[PDB]
Amino acid sequence: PKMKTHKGAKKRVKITASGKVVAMKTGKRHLNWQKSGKEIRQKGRKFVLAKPEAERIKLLLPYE
Amino acid sequence: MKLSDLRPNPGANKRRKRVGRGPGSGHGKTATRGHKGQKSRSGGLKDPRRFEGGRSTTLMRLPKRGMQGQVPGEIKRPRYQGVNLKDLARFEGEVTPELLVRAGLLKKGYRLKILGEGEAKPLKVVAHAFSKSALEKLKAAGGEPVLLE
Amino acid sequence: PRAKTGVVRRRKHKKILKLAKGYWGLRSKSFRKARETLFAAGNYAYAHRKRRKRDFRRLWIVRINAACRQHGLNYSTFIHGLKKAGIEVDRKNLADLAVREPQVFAELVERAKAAQ
Amino acid sequence: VYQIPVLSPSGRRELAADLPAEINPHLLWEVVRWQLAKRRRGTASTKTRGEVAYSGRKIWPQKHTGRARHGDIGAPIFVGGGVVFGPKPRDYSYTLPKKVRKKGLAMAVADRAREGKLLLVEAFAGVNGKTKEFLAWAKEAGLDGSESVLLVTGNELVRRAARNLPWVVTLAPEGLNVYDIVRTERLVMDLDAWEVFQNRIG
RNA sequence: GGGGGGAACCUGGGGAACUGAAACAUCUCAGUACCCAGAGGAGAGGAAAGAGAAAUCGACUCCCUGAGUAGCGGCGAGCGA
RNA sequence: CUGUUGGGAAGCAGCGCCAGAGAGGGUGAAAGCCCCGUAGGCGAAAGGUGGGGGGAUAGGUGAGGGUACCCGAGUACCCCGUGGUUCGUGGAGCCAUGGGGGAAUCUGGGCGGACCACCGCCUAAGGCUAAGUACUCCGGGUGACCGAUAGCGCACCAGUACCGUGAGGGAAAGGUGAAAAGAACCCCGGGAGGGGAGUGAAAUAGAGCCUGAAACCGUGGGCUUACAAGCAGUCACGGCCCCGCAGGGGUUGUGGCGUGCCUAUUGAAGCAUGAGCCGGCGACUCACGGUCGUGGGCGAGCUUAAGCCGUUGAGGCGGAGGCGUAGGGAAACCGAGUCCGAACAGGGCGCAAGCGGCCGCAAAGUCCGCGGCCGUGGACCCGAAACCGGGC
RNA sequence: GUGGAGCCUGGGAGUGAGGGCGCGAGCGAUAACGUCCGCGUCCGAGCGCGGGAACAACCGAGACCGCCAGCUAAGGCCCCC
RNA sequence: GGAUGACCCCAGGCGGUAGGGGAGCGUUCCCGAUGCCGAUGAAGGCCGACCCGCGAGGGCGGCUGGAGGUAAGGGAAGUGC
RNA sequence: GGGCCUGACUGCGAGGCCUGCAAGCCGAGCAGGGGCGAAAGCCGGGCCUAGUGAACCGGUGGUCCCGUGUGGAAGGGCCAU
Ligand SMILES: [Mg+2]
Ligand SMILES: [Mg+2]
Ligand SMILES: [Mg+2]
Ligand SMILES: [Mg+2]
Ligand SMILES: [Mg+2]
Ligand SMILES: [Mg+2]
Ligand SMILES: [Mg+2]
Ligand SMILES: [Mg+2]
Ligand SMILES: [Mg+2]
Ligand SMILES: [Mg+2]
Ligand SMILES: [Mg+2]
Ligand SMILES: [Mg+2]
Ligand SMILES: [Mg+2]
Ligand SMILES: [Mg+2]
Ligand SMILES: [Mg+2]
Ligand SMILES: [Mg+2]
Ligand SMILES: [Mg+2]
Ligand SMILES: [Mg+2]
Ligand SMILES: [Mg+2]
Ligand SMILES: [Mg+2]
Ligand SMILES: [Mg+2]
Ligand SMILES: [Mg+2]
Ligand SMILES: [Mg+2]
Ligand SMILES: [Mg+2]
Ligand SMILES: [Mg+2]
Ligand SMILES: [Mg+2]
Ligand SMILES: [Mg+2]
Ligand SMILES: [Mg+2]
Ligand SMILES: [Mg+2]
Ligand SMILES: [Mg+2]
Ligand SMILES: [Mg+2]
Ligand SMILES: [Mg+2]
Ligand SMILES: [Mg+2]
Ligand SMILES: [Mg+2]
Ligand SMILES: [Mg+2]
Ligand SMILES: [Mg+2]
Ligand SMILES: [Mg+2]
Ligand SMILES: [Mg+2]
Ligand SMILES: [Mg+2]
Ligand SMILES: [Mg+2]
Ligand SMILES: [Mg+2]
Ligand SMILES: [Mg+2]
Ligand SMILES: [Mg+2]
Ligand SMILES: [Mg+2]
Ligand SMILES: [Mg+2]
Ligand SMILES: [Mg+2]
Ligand SMILES: [Mg+2]
Ligand SMILES: [Mg+2]
Ligand SMILES: [Mg+2]
Ligand SMILES: [Mg+2]
Ligand SMILES: [Mg+2]
Ligand SMILES: [Mg+2]
Ligand SMILES: [Mg+2]
Ligand SMILES: [Mg+2]
Ligand SMILES: [Mg+2]
Ligand SMILES: [Mg+2]
Ligand SMILES: [Mg+2]
Ligand SMILES: [Mg+2]
Ligand SMILES: [Mg+2]
Ligand SMILES: [Mg+2]
Ligand SMILES: [Mg+2]
Ligand SMILES: [Mg+2]
Ligand SMILES: [Mg+2]
Ligand SMILES: [Mg+2]
Ligand SMILES: [Mg+2]
Ligand SMILES: [Mg+2]
Ligand SMILES: [Mg+2]
Ligand SMILES: [Mg+2]
Ligand SMILES: [Mg+2]
Ligand SMILES: [Mg+2]
Ligand SMILES: [Mg+2]
Ligand SMILES: [Mg+2]
Ligand SMILES: [Mg+2]
Ligand SMILES: [Mg+2]
Ligand SMILES: [Mg+2]
Ligand SMILES: [Mg+2]
Ligand SMILES: [Mg+2]
Ligand SMILES: [Mg+2]
Ligand SMILES: [Mg+2]
Ligand SMILES: [Mg+2]
Ligand SMILES: [Mg+2]
Ligand SMILES: [Mg+2]
Ligand SMILES: [Mg+2]
Ligand SMILES: [Mg+2]
Ligand SMILES: [Mg+2]
Ligand SMILES: [Mg+2]
Ligand SMILES: [Mg+2]
Ligand SMILES: [Mg+2]
Ligand SMILES: [Mg+2]
Ligand SMILES: [Mg+2]
Ligand SMILES: [Mg+2]
Ligand SMILES: [Mg+2]
Ligand SMILES: [Mg+2]
Ligand SMILES: [Mg+2]
Ligand SMILES: [Mg+2]
Ligand SMILES: [Mg+2]
Ligand SMILES: [Mg+2]
Ligand SMILES: [Mg+2]
Ligand SMILES: [Mg+2]
Ligand SMILES: [Mg+2]
Ligand SMILES: [Mg+2]
Ligand SMILES: [Mg+2]
Ligand SMILES: [Mg+2]
Ligand SMILES: [Mg+2]
Ligand SMILES: [Mg+2]
Ligand SMILES: [Mg+2]
Ligand SMILES: [Mg+2]
Ligand SMILES: [Mg+2]
Ligand SMILES: [Mg+2]
Ligand SMILES: [Mg+2]
Ligand SMILES: [Mg+2]
Ligand SMILES: [Mg+2]
Ligand SMILES: [Mg+2]
Ligand SMILES: [Mg+2]
Ligand SMILES: [Mg+2]
Ligand SMILES: [Mg+2]
Ligand SMILES: [Mg+2]
Ligand SMILES: [Mg+2]
Ligand SMILES: [Mg+2]
Ligand SMILES: [Mg+2]
Ligand SMILES: [Mg+2]
Ligand SMILES: [Mg+2]
Ligand SMILES: [Mg+2]
Ligand SMILES: [Mg+2]
Ligand SMILES: [Mg+2]
Ligand SMILES: [Mg+2]
Ligand SMILES: [Mg+2]
Ligand SMILES: [Mg+2]
Ligand SMILES: [Mg+2]
Ligand SMILES: [Mg+2]
Ligand SMILES: [Mg+2]
Ligand SMILES: [Mg+2]
Ligand SMILES: [Mg+2]
Ligand SMILES: [Mg+2]
Ligand SMILES: [Mg+2]
Ligand SMILES: [Mg+2]
Ligand SMILES: [Mg+2]
Ligand SMILES: [Mg+2]
Ligand SMILES: [Mg+2]
Ligand SMILES: [Mg+2]
Ligand SMILES: [Mg+2]
Ligand SMILES: [Mg+2]
Ligand SMILES: [Mg+2]
Ligand SMILES: [Mg+2]
Ligand SMILES: [Mg+2]
Ligand SMILES: [Mg+2]
Ligand SMILES: [Mg+2]
Ligand SMILES: [Mg+2]
Ligand SMILES: [Mg+2]
Ligand SMILES: [Mg+2]
Ligand SMILES: [Mg+2]
Ligand SMILES: [Mg+2]
Ligand SMILES: [Mg+2]
Ligand SMILES: [Mg+2]
Ligand SMILES: [Mg+2]
Ligand SMILES: [Mg+2]
Ligand SMILES: [Mg+2]
Ligand SMILES: [Mg+2]
Ligand SMILES: [Mg+2]
Ligand SMILES: [Mg+2]
Ligand SMILES: [Mg+2]
Ligand SMILES: [Mg+2]
Ligand SMILES: [Mg+2]
Ligand SMILES: [Mg+2]
Ligand SMILES: [Mg+2]
Ligand SMILES: [Mg+2]
Ligand SMILES: [Mg+2]
Ligand SMILES: [Mg+2]
Ligand SMILES: [Mg+2]
Ligand SMILES: [Mg+2]
Ligand SMILES: [Mg+2]
Ligand SMILES: [Mg+2]
Ligand SMILES: [Mg+2]
Ligand SMILES: [Mg+2]
Ligand SMILES: [Mg+2]
Ligand SMILES: [Mg+2]
Ligand SMILES: [Mg+2]
Ligand SMILES: [Mg+2]
Ligand SMILES: [Mg+2]
Repeated sequence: PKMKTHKGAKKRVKITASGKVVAMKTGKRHLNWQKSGKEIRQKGRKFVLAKPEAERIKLLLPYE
Repeated sequence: MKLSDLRPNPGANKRRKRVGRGPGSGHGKTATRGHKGQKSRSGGLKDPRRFEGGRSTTLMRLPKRGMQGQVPGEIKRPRYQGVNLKDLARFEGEVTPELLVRAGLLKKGYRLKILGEGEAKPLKVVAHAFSKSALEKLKAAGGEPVLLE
Repeated sequence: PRAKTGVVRRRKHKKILKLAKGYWGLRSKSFRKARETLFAAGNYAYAHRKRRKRDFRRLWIVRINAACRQHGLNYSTFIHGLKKAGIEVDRKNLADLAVREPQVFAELVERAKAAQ
Repeated sequence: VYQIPVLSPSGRRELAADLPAEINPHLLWEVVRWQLAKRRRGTASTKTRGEVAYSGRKIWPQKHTGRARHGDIGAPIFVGGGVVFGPKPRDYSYTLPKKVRKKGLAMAVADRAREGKLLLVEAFAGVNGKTKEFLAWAKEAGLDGSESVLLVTGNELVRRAARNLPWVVTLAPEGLNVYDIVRTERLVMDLDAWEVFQNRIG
């Protein structure tokens, strides 16, 4: 049968133009009050995943 | 050029790897699975694309971004599509949506919008909208933009 | 379609067994006991060819020595005469000489006796 | 651009045709593979251990019998039981690209012409559906059947006398195919047959 | 007129567990296996109190596509128009 | 048709003919022309079918006004408990209904995802309806389907013998030859059996019957063996035996060397696993989907699915749809940029894309074939203890 | 320094029980064919071969095939040899 | 070297378990076949001290057997104990 | 120890340490609006290395991005906690 896309993956990750995988930096969902402004802000930026894990994630989104 | 001349090109039909067939062959006995463990067993190994030993999987430690939407459907609404200027060089005369579709340029059922990467050939073009800077290269290169509906 | 066994098996078995006539018990009669004996034979061969070189050497040298005794010197000097002089007759040959050419051998003893 | 020896009911001729300059044998092979593939039955079938007539029942207790552990006699390792990866009925047919099938038909004829063993004919003289007639027509035609003939025309009359002969493969013209061309030695087509074939490579 | 039978196939009334989730309880297996009723050469459905954004289509059934899309989901495993 | 070889022509030879029939199968072996057929045509008094054609009947068919009589009740609808849906209480509608409350009859009512307004779509609480769809007990057709440990459990008097109180389980077992010509009669024998004889092409085709392997048992022959220590072999030399005419083959006296196979393990000759021996079955696959590679086709394009037509081992059609040509952003939205931002800082994710004089050449991409892998299925094969269901 | 070196990108893996030895330490008892690290090596996979009586890892030495040729290594040169 | 793997000269590498890559042998079936071998003997079986191949093998000869077998080149797998 | 103050910032971030992943760590410089100082300048908490908890579900404050035919609204998103 058709493979199914991992919905959890499609909700967390993005495939870029050139193949990279992209996600949101972890560690500002809570416990924020004491975290530095430098910390709090750097956790905005999307980050690129390291290839072996990115590549694995990729196989989970067959249709994109 | 008869029947015993019909013959596939050099390796466009490889033979197949045949494990389980004696020593010399290279993969007999274990038949390439090495020795024991889950991954030997007739069955797997669980999904190598996400299972991480029982650990919290490297995917699911990552957060979730933005609207996932919810029941009942997706909102249906005006979908667009980008066709450039560098594309319309392959025409002369007027250019319309449905035309552009047939050209193998436009995905049908999306409202064409013209965006200008390139050079505007003296033309009349009919888009559902124009990227502000396609309007530019196009007008002043002697052409006529038709914002249609 | 069914590619059944049919004849292949009987033919390798008939093979290895014929490779093994002369053997004791089922080493000549059972396929797998023949097959097993033949693994043995194989390496006993490959070893024993490499062995038989050195084997003969030993034979000759023991004769050679026995000859140089008969003219009052040991093998191990006689082969330093022959050396430092210049004679390069190998010992298949020395052993041959010394058996069936006593005088012709005696010469060499002498030139070896000398070359010291 | 090729010269087809047209057989005129008044002597002879030569035709332009204009076929591929270039023979690709691998494409020929690909197009023939497809043909005999798609035309298989796929009717071999065996029963799997779970499709056999036997009882699902353990044949003696696991431990302590002294014999080896067994499930039920449905199992492949027992004489009787289902076979392992059996043939199961399937569909070898596939959808070879349309272009590739065209260039096949182009190349095939193109080769037969290039060898001289093609021949376009206008209509068949003394032959109204009666073997010995055709047989004798073919005689005046330049084929005594020491070489095989692929023969094309929509004309049940002609190809009817022309059936039954060893050296003749009959065809209608919409049914021109590349196995059949290569299959034979000598193509003797025909003019509307020729236009259906020409209506094709376009 | 009914009653009983009939390889599957169909509709209805009921309806599991192993298994999956590398444990497990919501979830999965699955409205599956199976019991029972009934109908037939098929069976069910069927002439809009429909659909759902086209100021549009126009009974039902079945096929391909839509689409593993929209979504559903201890937002897990998976499920899925 | 004739000749020839052969037990036997259908082989081989000479000379011919038919083909809308050179599919197939038989006949003492290999037959277009001997047999059964094949192509092509022909056929129903009776029974059944009869969706095509013919006929007949039930059946059907106007416009404006007025009135406000009718338009499916314990129903809508609202609330509580569930179910169905992709929808697991969710913003939770819709359709179905167990319990309570309970209408209206076109200025009626249900829906368009809480609800309200608007703007729409439809007429619920009565019933019937062909076709296109599913199946295969049966009958026909066809196999890059099996050939008696296979294929159905069953080629055979098999759901049998047998096993079980029962539900239930469930076998083995095909072949003489062309033709029974199935061995008269004779002799040893109580017979079984055999020896002559007789048939046959063949009788080590003799019914325990084609072929007739291997383990296993025997008779005969050559070498060898009773002071010898062994994973049974190997190397070397010699003897005797056979084939032959400086060469071989067989056997083994003496010497040298030498710790079975498999498996599992740090490590096994191992006193760790399995195997009495032979034979025959016995384990990495298939489909759909991914991702690479690969041989080809086409190239800013590539490609059809289901189906329609054609052929019955002929291919064609069909552009619905799919991937590709633009990205960035949760999104609106913008676009060679876009996002974050007050920034026209700076960053993140993007765009710059191959060689000559339009062509070529090569390809981005896509389609098919093949090969390696992955995901879904039992997914390399045998294996539980158990769980659940209906029955006995 | 041209090597079965290295770097870049992809395809397929197996492994994630190691053991002995030398040296440096912890643990143990200045015990263990003991345990745990570190640096090396060899066995694993070189139970192929010479030495060590025999004998995975100690010394010699990395076995493509053949030779009734030659030099050597460790270790040996009184007989077994 | 020469001229597009024709074959010669030279130098070098070639222990190997898990495992990766390569090149081949054979079995059943299909196109090749309306063909071709075959009772002057098919497949199968039993010998061989001969021939080719590194090898899996393939030839060739004798006995047995008594009606089948099937090439060059390709294809497909219920393919090797 | 004293005076003044709140940079215990907002928007970013070249280049690194570290590392299997995911995290952790350091940081000049530009812009906005500031603190202290006459000035050069220094301030994005604390002499430094511990005082911590990924996702998921939900709360609250803003933003006013989506809003299931339209206007809203229910509910979601982004930012902060
Ligand atoms: Mg994203
Ligand atoms: Mg959290
Ligand atoms: Mg938050
Ligand atoms: Mg898609
Ligand atoms: Mg894309
Ligand atoms: Mg293949
Ligand atoms: Mg291979
Ligand atoms: Mg091998
Ligand atoms: Mg390999
Ligand atoms: Mg190996
Ligand atoms: Mg084995
Ligand atoms: Mg492997
Ligand atoms: Mg594997
Ligand atoms: Mg094992
Ligand atoms: Mg292990
Ligand atoms: Mg493993
Ligand atoms: Mg498993
Ligand atoms: Mg979404
Ligand atoms: Mg067969
Ligand atoms: Mg087999
Ligand atoms: Mg024998
Ligand atoms: Mg012997
Ligand atoms: Mg040796
Ligand atoms: Mg030596
Ligand atoms: Mg010397
Ligand atoms: Mg059964
Ligand atoms: Mg049964
Ligand atoms: Mg069963
Ligand atoms: Mg049971
Ligand atoms: Mg037991
Ligand atoms: Mg036992
Ligand atoms: Mg089991
Ligand atoms: Mg059985
Ligand atoms: Mg069976
Ligand atoms: Mg395929
Ligand atoms: Mg014919
Ligand atoms: Mg025919
Ligand atoms: Mg022919
Ligand atoms: Mg039901
Ligand atoms: Mg129950
Ligand atoms: Mg479980
Ligand atoms: Mg448990
Ligand atoms: Mg438990
Ligand atoms: Mg479900
Ligand atoms: Mg009934
Ligand atoms: Mg029907
Ligand atoms: Mg019906
Ligand atoms: Mg109605
Ligand atoms: Mg949610
Ligand atoms: Mg005669
Ligand atoms: Mg005759
Ligand atoms: Mg003849
Ligand atoms: Mg015919
Ligand atoms: Mg013949
Ligand atoms: Mg015949
Ligand atoms: Mg007929
Ligand atoms: Mg009224
Ligand atoms: Mg309710
Ligand atoms: Mg529900
Ligand atoms: Mg619900
Ligand atoms: Mg829940
Ligand atoms: Mg709901
Ligand atoms: Mg409503
Ligand atoms: Mg109710
Ligand atoms: Mg109701
Ligand atoms: Mg009302
Ligand atoms: Mg309602
Ligand atoms: Mg309602
Ligand atoms: Mg509606
Ligand atoms: Mg609404
Ligand atoms: Mg409606
Ligand atoms: Mg009504
Ligand atoms: Mg009604
Ligand atoms: Mg009805
Ligand atoms: Mg009905
Ligand atoms: Mg119907
Ligand atoms: Mg079926
Ligand atoms: Mg057959
Ligand atoms: Mg049977
Ligand atoms: Mg048999
Ligand atoms: Mg049976
Ligand atoms: Mg039967
Ligand atoms: Mg009984
Ligand atoms: Mg009984
Ligand atoms: Mg009879
Ligand atoms: Mg008596
Ligand atoms: Mg008698
Ligand atoms: Mg007698
Ligand atoms: Mg008798
Ligand atoms: Mg015989
Ligand atoms: Mg016989
Ligand atoms: Mg018998
Ligand atoms: Mg017979
Ligand atoms: Mg017999
Ligand atoms: Mg017998
Ligand atoms: Mg004897
Ligand atoms: Mg004696
Ligand atoms: Mg004594
Ligand atoms: Mg004696
Ligand atoms: Mg001893
Ligand atoms: Mg001898
Ligand atoms: Mg000996
Ligand atoms: Mg020796
Ligand atoms: Mg020994
Ligand atoms: Mg072995
Ligand atoms: Mg073990
Ligand atoms: Mg152990
Ligand atoms: Mg152990
Ligand atoms: Mg190991
Ligand atoms: Mg023992
Ligand atoms: Mg054990
Ligand atoms: Mg043992
Ligand atoms: Mg074992
Ligand atoms: Mg026993
Ligand atoms: Mg066996
Ligand atoms: Mg595989
Ligand atoms: Mg299959
Ligand atoms: Mg693939
Ligand atoms: Mg071009
Ligand atoms: Mg096309
Ligand atoms: Mg997007
Ligand atoms: Mg903004
Ligand atoms: Mg930028
Ligand atoms: Mg090209
Ligand atoms: Mg390409
Ligand atoms: Mg993979
Ligand atoms: Mg299993
Ligand atoms: Mg229980
Ligand atoms: Mg019960
Ligand atoms: Mg290397
Ligand atoms: Mg290397
Ligand atoms: Mg490296
Ligand atoms: Mg592989
Ligand atoms: Mg470990
Ligand atoms: Mg350890
Ligand atoms: Mg260690
Ligand atoms: Mg180590
Ligand atoms: Mg070590
Ligand atoms: Mg230890
Ligand atoms: Mg120690
Ligand atoms: Mg120690
Ligand atoms: Mg070894
Ligand atoms: Mg090593
Ligand atoms: Mg060693
Ligand atoms: Mg040992
Ligand atoms: Mg040693
Ligand atoms: Mg030693
Ligand atoms: Mg020396
Ligand atoms: Mg020394
Ligand atoms: Mg060499
Ligand atoms: Mg070497
Ligand atoms: Mg090697
Ligand atoms: Mg055969
Ligand atoms: Mg044929
Ligand atoms: Mg034949
Ligand atoms: Mg002949
Ligand atoms: Mg005869
Ligand atoms: Mg004969
Ligand atoms: Mg024979
Ligand atoms: Mg026959
Ligand atoms: Mg053949
Ligand atoms: Mg072949
Ligand atoms: Mg098999
Ligand atoms: Mg202060
Ligand atoms: Mg501040
Ligand atoms: Mg940086
Ligand atoms: Mg990092
Ligand atoms: Mg500033
Ligand atoms: Mg300042
Ligand atoms: Mg100041
Ligand atoms: Mg200042
Ligand atoms: Mg600063
Ligand atoms: Mg969770
Ligand atoms: Mg949340
Ligand atoms: Mg809000
Ligand atoms: Mg709005
Ligand atoms: Mg709205
Ligand atoms: Mg709100
Ligand atoms: Mg912020």
